[PDB]
Amino acid sequence: LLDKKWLTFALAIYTVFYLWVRWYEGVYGWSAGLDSFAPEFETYWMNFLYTEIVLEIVTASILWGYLWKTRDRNLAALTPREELRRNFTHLVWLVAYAWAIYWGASYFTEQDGTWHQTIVRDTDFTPSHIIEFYLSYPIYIITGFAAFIYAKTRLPFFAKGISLPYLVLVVGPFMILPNVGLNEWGHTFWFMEELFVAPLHYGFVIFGWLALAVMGTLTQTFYSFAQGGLGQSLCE
Amino acid sequence: HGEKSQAAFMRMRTIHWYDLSWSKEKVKINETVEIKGKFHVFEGWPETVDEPDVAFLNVGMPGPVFIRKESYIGGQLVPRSVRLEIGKTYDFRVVLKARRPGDWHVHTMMNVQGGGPIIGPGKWITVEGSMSEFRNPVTTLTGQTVDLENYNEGNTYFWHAFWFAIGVAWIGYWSRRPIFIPRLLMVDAGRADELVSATDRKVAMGFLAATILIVVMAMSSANSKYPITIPLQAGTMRGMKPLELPAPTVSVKVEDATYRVPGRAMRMKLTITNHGNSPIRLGEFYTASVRFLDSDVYKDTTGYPEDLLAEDGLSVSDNSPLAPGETRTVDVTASDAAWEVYRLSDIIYDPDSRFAGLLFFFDATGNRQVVQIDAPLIPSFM
Amino acid sequence: HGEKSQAAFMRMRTIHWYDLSWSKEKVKINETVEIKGKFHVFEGWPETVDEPDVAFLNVGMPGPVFIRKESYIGGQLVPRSVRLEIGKTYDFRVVLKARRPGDWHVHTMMNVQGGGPIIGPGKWITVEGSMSEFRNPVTTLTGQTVDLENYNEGNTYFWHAFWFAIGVAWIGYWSRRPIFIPRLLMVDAGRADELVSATDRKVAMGFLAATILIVVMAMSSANSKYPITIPLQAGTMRGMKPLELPAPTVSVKVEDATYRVPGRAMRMKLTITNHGNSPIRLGEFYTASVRFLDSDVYKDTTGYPEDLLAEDGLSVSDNSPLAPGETRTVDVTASDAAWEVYRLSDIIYDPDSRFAGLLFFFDATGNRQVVQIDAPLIPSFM
Ligand SMILES: CCCCCCCCCCCC(=O)OC[C@H](COP(=O)(O)OCC[N+](C)(C)C)OC(=O)CCCCCCCCCCC
Ligand SMILES: CCCCCCCCCCCC(=O)OC[C@H](COP(=O)(O)OCC[N+](C)(C)C)OC(=O)CCCCCCCCCCC
Ligand SMILES: CCCCCCCCCCCC(=O)OC[C@H](COP(=O)(O)OCC[N+](C)(C)C)OC(=O)CCCCCCCCCCC
Ligand SMILES: CCCCCCCCCC(=O)OC[C@H](COP(=O)(O)OCC[N+](C)(C)C)OC(=O)CCCCCCCCC
Ligand SMILES: CCCCCCCCCC(=O)OC[C@H](COP(=O)(O)OCC[N+](C)(C)C)OC(=O)CCCCCCCCC
Ligand SMILES: CCCCCC(=O)OC[C@H](COP(=O)(O)OCC[N+](C)(C)C)OC(=O)CCCCC
Ligand SMILES: CCCCCC(=O)OC[C@H](COP(=O)(O)OCC[N+](C)(C)C)OC(=O)CCCCC
Ligand SMILES: CCCCCCCCCC
Ligand SMILES: CCCCCCCCCC
Ligand SMILES: CCCCCCCCCC
Ligand SMILES: [Cu+2]
Ligand SMILES: [Cu+2]
Ligand SMILES: [Cu+2]
Ligand SMILES: [Cu+2]
Repeated sequence: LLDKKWLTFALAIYTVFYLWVRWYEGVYGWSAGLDSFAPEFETYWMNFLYTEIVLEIVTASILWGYLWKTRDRNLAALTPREELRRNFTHLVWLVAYAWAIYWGASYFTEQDGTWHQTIVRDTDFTPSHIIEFYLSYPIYIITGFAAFIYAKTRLPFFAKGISLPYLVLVVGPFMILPNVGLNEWGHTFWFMEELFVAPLHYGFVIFGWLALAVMGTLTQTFYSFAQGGLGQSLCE
Repeated sequence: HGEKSQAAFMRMRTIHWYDLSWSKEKVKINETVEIKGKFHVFEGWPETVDEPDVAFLNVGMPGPVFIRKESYIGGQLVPRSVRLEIGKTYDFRVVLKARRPGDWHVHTMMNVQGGGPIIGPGKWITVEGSMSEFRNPVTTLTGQTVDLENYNEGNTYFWHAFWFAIGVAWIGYWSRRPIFIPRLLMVDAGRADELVSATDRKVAMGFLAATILIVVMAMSSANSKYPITIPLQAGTMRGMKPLELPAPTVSVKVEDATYRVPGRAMRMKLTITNHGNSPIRLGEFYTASVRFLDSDVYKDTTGYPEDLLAEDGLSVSDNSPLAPGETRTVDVTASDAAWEVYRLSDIIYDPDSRFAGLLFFFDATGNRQVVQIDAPLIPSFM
Repeated sequence: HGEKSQAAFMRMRTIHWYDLSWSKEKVKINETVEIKGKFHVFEGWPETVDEPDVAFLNVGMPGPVFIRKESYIGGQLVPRSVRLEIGKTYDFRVVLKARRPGDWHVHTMMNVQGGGPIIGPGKWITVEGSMSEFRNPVTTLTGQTVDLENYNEGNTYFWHAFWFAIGVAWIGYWSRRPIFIPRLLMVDAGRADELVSATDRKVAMGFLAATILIVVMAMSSANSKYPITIPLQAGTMRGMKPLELPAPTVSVKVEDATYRVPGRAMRMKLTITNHGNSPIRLGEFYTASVRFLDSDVYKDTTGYPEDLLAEDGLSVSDNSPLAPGETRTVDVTASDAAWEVYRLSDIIYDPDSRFAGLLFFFDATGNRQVVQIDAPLIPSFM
């Protein structure tokens, strides 16, 4: 069996959900979403913010708790074939993390750019901010934490210790979410110019760099893949 | 749509927009709508806002639903940032061409280099038609007419696709062979020196030489075509001509100003001294995009936005005609739902509880006088 | 010699020099030459240049071929930086004393704190004699006359040579023994503790004590001699007195201005309104150190530099006398080889294609009027 169709679901769920989110923000961007003090803004974007925050907290708790509770206690008695299957599942988790990272840190971030350069931002919770800071960022954070936990709890290579590159890849992009405090603070106060390259935005930049730890993470996963079932063929 | 969130005192004391007019309220695609009016730069400019040494006359709108055909300060076109003087009154004119159908709230705004957006009154303008009918023709000094909607789009797409294809070809050339794990094992276990061998070096040399040669040839071709080019035209424009307003014949001294918390009314006591030779009457109080009118004295006919217009929102304790030379003190109350809708009541949250505004005084013959008032605004709770 | 490289529009709209005069064209060593004139700070000061809050009246020249004896703005000496006001006209006077023989291109220039050099017209001045004959005497408040060419030179040489000799003595004392490789081997192989032993420590203590004592004694001696000293005198000088020019009786409105690319001519259409009570005629157009003259109206007699002077470079379509109260629109062409020699045609490369200049209008009796014009400058290619 090895690599199964969980990868198709991993791609499709993010693609479909974010396409629907884009449709929603295209429909309610203007017209209930321009005026932050209008009653329709509360029903179409503040309610969205509340619901998405509650659902993200619940989903993160449930997913992480399930992954930690179903952790493999007897990692020693794991066959190489099962280890290969678990390595493929972890690679599917990493693919989902990469897809979520794309959607969060490229699509909706530059969408925040094109929203703020063309409207006068009315609050810290513009529809763009609700979608990007509080939906896509938590979603990719949840996916990254889940992938890290799966590696630690199913892969003997990633067990017996916390991998530094994986921890950086998982936590640095997470630090972008608390960095929103710098975004709002240096915008209301420091810098009223919409300048997307303003130093108030270098918090995203610095912690966006930590995603480069995916390189060490991926060579670690390559070594984990090539533990018992490394071949032969490769180097033979 | 971006105001009602800015600080009430900052909206009150930055820039006062008046004599605003709109040529049309409903337009077709490609039809032009003109916005005219005057703005006065308040003398008590807040220290937190940089002085309007570099300011841009902008339009508040949800993206290019209109295109700014022209914009004027004084009588001259202002496509760049301009320098404004504190205390001066300028007249402006913005010409907009409809591009996208719908109902749009169009604001005239002034962006200041170190203070952010100063949004004036916004008016709903209806656009009907189809976006596909929109044209933005322009004639260059080289004698060609192009449509700015799609000019150079094909060339941009072509060049970007070409370079993306070159990069993808490079990556795929290296990706035909196995990529990650066997190459990693070969590099780790002993010297590799086997995964990069001729003609890989020849292919890379070809890629590098072709890239440089294609860049040079494309630049030369884009220089032979379009032989006449100019850099981007930028730079703040000085010498904006302000309006030479006559000195007002009305002097007003604000003796305390209060507003109820909570409430929708603002109360102030004014000592009005009438100079000149005509009986005056208080007709309007404009504070921040909100016009409180004394309907018995003046009526608005310029189609001011209804949510910003208080037809009878201005009540004067004694608004009888003020004979020349006579001085009297009256209690003026400006009350309207707009005071709470546009969050002018939220000056209680502000770190500077001072207001500014314009009082419009009208005589019998109809000629009007504009006087500016500013004073601390004291909340009242009991 | 540093202009012709600056941006054409920046040379056009910073500072307009006019009424320039030179006392002499050829001088001897120690002889004085005086440069006089007026400069007007343009109202449309470019935003890329900091406002002339801190400005210095300098001389453009290849090193001290002259010494600046005196310099005045208004009527007062300006050895320090000064504050200038935008839109004001100031008169200046620079006194130069010849120091080095040769043919020198002397410019009057204004350095602005945050904008760099603004170079005015330059004139060739011949210096004859020998540099050895040059003297720069000055009398101090302590009652001694010194020559600034060689004053303190001996003392400076002596002290520098003394301290250099002390350092060389230290180095040579340590360099008598073998230096690099044996000492390195001794330090590496085992503890060294042998290459620095008494009386080396005694010699170093002597060097340190002698250095401190000599510094203290020299400072005390240089305080007993020259007991009266003052710090360097610095600081921007405010309150420069501008010229109180009468209000011009001529108003000019520029209706478009064009220049051919390539070409040596600039064309503009002006609407001239003559107020006052005398028939006026356009005699000069000054744009950037270049004077385009209508020879039928005015002739230059102040010895203006020939390469900057267009004697008949100004052609007016109808330069008949303009009766008072009369308004007419004429086509004015300023054409000369200077327009290309001084790269005023390179405004096509500039990111701000706007020009500024001065128009000089002369009546029958000879009294002149100065009016300032500024407008966009549109290139024409076909
Ligand atoms: C990592 C964990 C992430 C957790 C957060 C998830 C956020 C989900 C959206 C919040 C909506 C909100 O809050 O708003 C509630 C909205 C407000 O729209 P309405 O006014 O009712 O109009 C009618 C509804 N339309 C405008 C959508 C037609 O209505 C709803 O009930 C519909 C929400 C549907 C969400 C599920 C579909 C997603 C695409 C399919 C692939 C998954
Ligand atoms: C991973 C992190 C999850 C955290 C979830 C949030 C828990 C909130 C607890 C209640 C706080 C409260 O009610 O008070 C917060 C007060 C509200 O102030 P107010 O509305 O101005 O006035 C007072 C109004 N009261 C009296 C009704 C409260 O201060 C603030 O303005 C802060 C609000 C911003 C919260 C940002 C959370 C973003 C989470 C993103 C998850 C993906
Ligand atoms: C241990 C080390 C930690 C130190 C960090 C503490 C935060 C500093 C707070 C500054 C307050 C101050 O010092 O003054 C506040 C000054 C006062 O200026 P103003 O006159 O109001 O200007 C008016 C201009 N407005 C209207 C736009 C404000 O505003 C500033 O210029 C803010 C400068 C930015 C400093 C924050 C940079 C954070 C770096 C983030 C990159 C990851
Ligand atoms: C609406 C939310 C639905 C999330 C569903 C989560 C599925 C449960 C997670 C999980 O444990 O594994 C699911 C799949 C297949 O891996 P499994 O083998 O089921 O995982 C345990 C491994 N073990 C069987 C050897 C013990 O592993 C995967 O690759 C699933 C990837 C799902 C993409 C991540 C979605 C997260 C959105 C916030
Ligand atoms: C918010 C920012 C995160 C800060 C980063 C700190 C975490 C980084 C290191 C890390 O993840 O290790 C914690 C464990 C991995 O196992 P260990 O750290 O070895 O310890 C396991 C026992 N423990 C679950 C109680 C911790 O991983 C887990 O066990 C997590 C799953 C259990 C938590 C589920 C409850 C959370 C619901 C919200
Ligand atoms: C790899 C990222 C793909 C992002 C594509 C996207 O944002 O799609 C939204 C956009 C919306 O434009 P349109 O297709 O005209 O449909 C408009 C519907 N709304 C306004 C809700 C977006 O176009 C599509 O939906 C095309 C489907 C692409 C599938 C990968
Ligand atoms: C890594 C490079 C960081 C350079 C910081 C920078 O560009 O700051 C520009 C800003 C100059 O402000 P300015 O660009 O004039 O802002 C104009 C808009 N306002 C006045 C509203 C802020 O300077 C500061 O306020 C100090 C920045 C500290 C960085 C750790
Ligand atoms: C207004 C001048 C701002 C200068 C900022 C310097 C930033 C340097 C970062 C090391
Ligand atoms: C090393 C490659 C240098 C290429 C220079 C090309 C110059 C062309 C002038 C138009
Ligand atoms: C440790 C050497 C300090 C020297 C001080 C000398 C003071 C002299 C006063 C004129
Ligand atoms: Cu609006
Ligand atoms: Cu005002
Ligand atoms: Cu020179
Ligand atoms: Cu001038």
